[PDB]
Amino acid sequence: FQSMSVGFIGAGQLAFALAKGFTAAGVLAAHKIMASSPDMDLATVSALRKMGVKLTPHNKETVQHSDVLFLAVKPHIIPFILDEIGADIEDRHIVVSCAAGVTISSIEKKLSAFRPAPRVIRCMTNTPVVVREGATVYATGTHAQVEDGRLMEQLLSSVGFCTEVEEDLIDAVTGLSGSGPAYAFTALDALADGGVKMGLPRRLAVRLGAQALLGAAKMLLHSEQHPGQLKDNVSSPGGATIHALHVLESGGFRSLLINAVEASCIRTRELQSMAD
Amino acid sequence: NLYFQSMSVGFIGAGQLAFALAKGFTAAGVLAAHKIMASSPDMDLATVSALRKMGVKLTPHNKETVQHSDVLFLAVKPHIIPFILDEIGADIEDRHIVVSCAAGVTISSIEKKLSAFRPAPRVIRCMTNTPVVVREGATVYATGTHAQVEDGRLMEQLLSSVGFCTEVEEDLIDAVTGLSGSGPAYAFTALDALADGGVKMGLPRRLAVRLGAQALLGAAKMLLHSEQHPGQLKDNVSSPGGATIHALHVLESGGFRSLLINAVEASCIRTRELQSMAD
Amino acid sequence: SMSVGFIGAGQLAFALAKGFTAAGVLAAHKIMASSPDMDLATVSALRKMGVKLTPHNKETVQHSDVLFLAVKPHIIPFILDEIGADIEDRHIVVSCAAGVTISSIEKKLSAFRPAPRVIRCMTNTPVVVREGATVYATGTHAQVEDGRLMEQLLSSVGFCTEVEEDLIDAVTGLSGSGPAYAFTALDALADGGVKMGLPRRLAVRLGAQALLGAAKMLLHSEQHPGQLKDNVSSPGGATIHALHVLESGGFRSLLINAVEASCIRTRELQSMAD
Amino acid sequence: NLYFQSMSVGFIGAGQLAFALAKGFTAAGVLAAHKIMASSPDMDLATVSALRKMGVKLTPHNKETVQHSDVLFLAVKPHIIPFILDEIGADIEDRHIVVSCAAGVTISSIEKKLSAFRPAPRVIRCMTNTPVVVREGATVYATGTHAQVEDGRLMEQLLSSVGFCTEVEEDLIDAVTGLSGSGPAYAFTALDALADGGVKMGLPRRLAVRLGAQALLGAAKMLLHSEQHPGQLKDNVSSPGGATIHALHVLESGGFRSLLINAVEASCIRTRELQSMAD
Ligand SMILES: O=C(O)C1CCCC1
Ligand SMILES: O=C(O)C1CCCC1
Repeated sequence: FQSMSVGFIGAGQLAFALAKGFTAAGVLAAHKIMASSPDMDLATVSALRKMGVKLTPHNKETVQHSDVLFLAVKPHIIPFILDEIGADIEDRHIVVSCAAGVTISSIEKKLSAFRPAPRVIRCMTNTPVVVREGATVYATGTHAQVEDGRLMEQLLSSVGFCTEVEEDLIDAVTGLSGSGPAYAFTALDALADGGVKMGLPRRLAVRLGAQALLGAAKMLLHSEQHPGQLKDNVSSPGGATIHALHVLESGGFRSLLINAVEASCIRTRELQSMAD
Repeated sequence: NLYFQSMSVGFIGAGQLAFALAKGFTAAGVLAAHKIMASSPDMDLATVSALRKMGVKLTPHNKETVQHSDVLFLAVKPHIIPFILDEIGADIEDRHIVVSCAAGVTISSIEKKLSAFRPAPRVIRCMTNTPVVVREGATVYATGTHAQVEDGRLMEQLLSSVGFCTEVEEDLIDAVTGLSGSGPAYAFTALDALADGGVKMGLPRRLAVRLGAQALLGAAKMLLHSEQHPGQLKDNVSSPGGATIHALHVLESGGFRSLLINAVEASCIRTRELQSMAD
Repeated sequence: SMSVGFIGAGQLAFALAKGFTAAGVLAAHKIMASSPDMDLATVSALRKMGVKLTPHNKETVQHSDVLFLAVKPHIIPFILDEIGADIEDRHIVVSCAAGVTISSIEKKLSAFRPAPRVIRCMTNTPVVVREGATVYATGTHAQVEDGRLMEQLLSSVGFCTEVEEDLIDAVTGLSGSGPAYAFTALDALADGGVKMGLPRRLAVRLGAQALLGAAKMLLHSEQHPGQLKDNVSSPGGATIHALHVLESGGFRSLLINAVEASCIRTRELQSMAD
Repeated sequence: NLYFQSMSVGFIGAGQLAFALAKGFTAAGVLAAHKIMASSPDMDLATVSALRKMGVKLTPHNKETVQHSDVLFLAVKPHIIPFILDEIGADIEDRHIVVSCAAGVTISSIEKKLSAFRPAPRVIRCMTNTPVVVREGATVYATGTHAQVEDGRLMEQLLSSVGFCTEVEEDLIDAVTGLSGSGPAYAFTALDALADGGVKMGLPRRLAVRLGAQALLGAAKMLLHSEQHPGQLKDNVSSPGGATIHALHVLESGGFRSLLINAVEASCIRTRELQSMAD
């Protein structure tokens, strides 16, 4: 539905990523998106502007334009935003919070002081929506209609994986797929360094490592097999791969990724307990 | 709209790599499965049973593969290659392009073996990986002494149908083995561990596996489609004070980057050993 | 015709006065600095510089329009008690002390005269060679010309930009303490040069030149520091081998640890003040 | 500045170093971009597009660069140097000053190759770094057997226009490689990490990169302009009980200093290996 009007409160990386993805998917026209920022001097705002997205310094204007309204500002700004534009949330609005940690309860508490049944959806998505390969989960609020969940899923499915979850899973999702791309970019940078150390040109090492990661991830998604089984299938006895896997194990490679997911999840919980 | 009507492909070996390439080529539409033949000394393999269902011609005799094939993939373990080349060396004809996929095995050693039977064998050395099974492989190749200009181009067209493919100098292939050859196993290990992390924080295992794999897929795709440095893309994910930068700190504190450097180095060095102790 | 004063005549006051006068934005004789111990080395160097000196904080307040507070943070309250009754309409109070909040300064000064004009800044010692890194936050009653004047004064001795006050403790961890990280790194790099056979004097020069040149490349490039690192390291080469050993020691994480530890200690100290 | 009046400069190799030096030299006003020639086997590189846009003459034939040049910089990987010396060695004339920038490659090895062509090749070995592109390089050079006295003076004046430059005995050069040759990469790693630290504590990435870069620049300039020991300047920054000494403790607990010593040693040792891998 290109007839949908979409707003973003916040014109940062995620607003840009989602707007880019939605327009590339054909589901929205760029000029049917409006975004607001208190800082119009950002680079993301210039890219949004170049895309044809409407830009304004007035959050109220984004709200009035919008049918689906994404909250795409830092968690600690969300209560101030709700104070500011709570009076302007209408019954027709679906309010979609993308802020890490921020609970449906806290949003509904603010918005309920104005109209009684604000339709609220909480989502955790990630920057690969920009190439329509995002990972998105969402939870529906108290007054979100069944059609609202399905509309949400349809829209976010256009830019990658999307599924409904209970809200108590979202902080963990944040630690896994929300922060996940950054772990991968770190990994890809390091793998390229290892390629370069062993004699590959940087450009080729970056390409090969990224292609290797894309292909393996795709294999797993399209396989009913355990990742341990796919790992077994790669490594011939006495061979190069199993030697590399040993040195990963000796440094506690697996545990570092578990540490990461946990640290991001826990911090996400602190961002909310800091608020409440 | 690529298709090789004249080309008969054979695999010496019917294991994981031969399966992956034949599945990729057939899914790409570039080869009919019935125009592919694979040989193996063990017809009781699951990969062998899977190639059957695809329609691949199977035989226990490597000489049959060679007689049926124009493009000949050596998909056996490196230490088996010399015995293979001794076995079928007298069956190599002018028409054959021998594509070795064995890790570490040099063009020099293959040409020396085959040249004892017939001069000017056309040899191509290849490092590819298992994601060719989903047409997202990463493949490099190096052309031998007697490989014609059309030979490498033909191999690039074919291997491009199942993922990234480019020509390299042969002395890069051991390093590519360490990076993209072994790379999928690094990723499978990472995805298992990330799923463990998701489970620890309360996600169901199936969802954690799906989300972690989607995250890696999307990130890798972002980088392939971006002109930006992976550090710059990393910067765009992490909000100041946020969850991501906290998690990045704990990766750094464990030397995460150095473990991946360590791995590429270890695989490449083992690959060089596999050769150096062959010859 | 601007009069600048310094409460405290230690390392930071000398650094700023030296930078300001080397910059040509202030005459040394228009600068006054007060100290409870006129026998510090920093006092002699300010004297030799042409700065006016005194042991009366009240004389400095009376002398100047722009008043820098360059004492240790636990002294700021006792300085504000001592001179709060002498702050005039004309005064801009610029606190350089780590952690001390605009709120707490305005509260002490407001007991004597309403609407004190207060600026909080975080700078560092390289202002002495006019390559400092300075941020500042404007107080409740700072006029708009106060901040712009502040940025003009401090841009003459390095980078200067306005920040929200809640960023300043982090800046302290990064560019406030940063020169000490860099001096530690330079000492160690020189040790590495000496171990590999270089004379100490040459190793210190080359290591310092390397860090300066790389810093300037980054400041002047639109590119990411990762991308500039890629450009240094040829495949299989010496640099990528050295980067591996830094990575195996968690080099990056130690620098993150440092910025965090300094920021957290800055927050800790202010909460002890509260 | 009579050295540079009508002096022509050539680059064998058009990679990062050739661009940085060419950009540095032009920005200093010592050479017009049109008086600089560069050769590269692959003109498909980015630096070759950047250089071409500078008004710099490119060519794929190193013999063209040799013919067009007085001072000839060898800016190719160390394993290529003896291959280049064989290619253009008969074209090296008495007028040429051959300035090798390849890490590890010894004056002796270059002179031995070129001495078979003409008896007294003028050879200078150089270790510089990428900040010559903003005229803040760190350069050392050693003069060869047949370099005339003006050659070393000419070399010093040229490289002084893009940063620090001093003559050294050649046996120090591998160590300088480990320190200031590789050093900017250490700084870029450090700056990326400091910026991550700033982001973790709530700073926007852009501001954190700028603040971290300015802190390093200011501290380096401070040390260069001070007669004081680095530890004394460190002491001046740290207030008792304060934030800086707390941060320095955590650096010390991770062996921060030993990592930098490790780095200089590792690069120096790798440089020595790249020399001995040649001869
Ligand atoms: O706080 C953060 O870093 C966002 C939540 C997951 C992705 C970014
Ligand atoms: O081998 C290398 O990496 C070159 C020598 C110093 C910087 C690059």
